[PDB]
Amino acid sequence: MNPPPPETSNPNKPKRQTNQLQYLLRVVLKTLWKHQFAWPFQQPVDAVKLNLPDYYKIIKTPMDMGTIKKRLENNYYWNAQECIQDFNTMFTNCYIYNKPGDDIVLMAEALEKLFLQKINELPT
Ligand SMILES: CC(=O)Nc1cc(Cn2ccnc2)c2cccc(O)c2n1
Repeated sequence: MNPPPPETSNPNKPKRQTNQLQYLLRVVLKTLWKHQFAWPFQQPVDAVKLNLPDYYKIIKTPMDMGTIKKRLENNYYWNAQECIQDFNTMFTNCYIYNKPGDDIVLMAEALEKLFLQKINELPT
């Protein structure tokens, strides 16, 4: 059984648009999205489809790039740091659920390096 995916809107949460959040959508996310190793991370983990019945028994803060993209499109975030924390939750989830050297981990590691390169300099 999959849990509900993370919210992409919340009327109790204030919205904001900043130059950095625009960049995180237009440049950072949409470039990572095209990476050859992006596809496992483009949607919430479907534990039923992927036969990972222990995934949500281990991962209690799920995050994926599909959710992040929708949050950026919704102006769900207050600032760029909030969005960056979601990326880091996504990468760390993969490292927590899996082991060093796993194919999926090698994929997340390559994406994390590209992500770090892209956020090294943000607009002002
Ligand atoms: C042990 C295990 O299956 N771990 C897996 C497998 C898949 C599905 N997958 C595998 C290769 N490409 C996509 C994952 C997909 C997304 C995030 C994960 O943490 C995953 N972890």
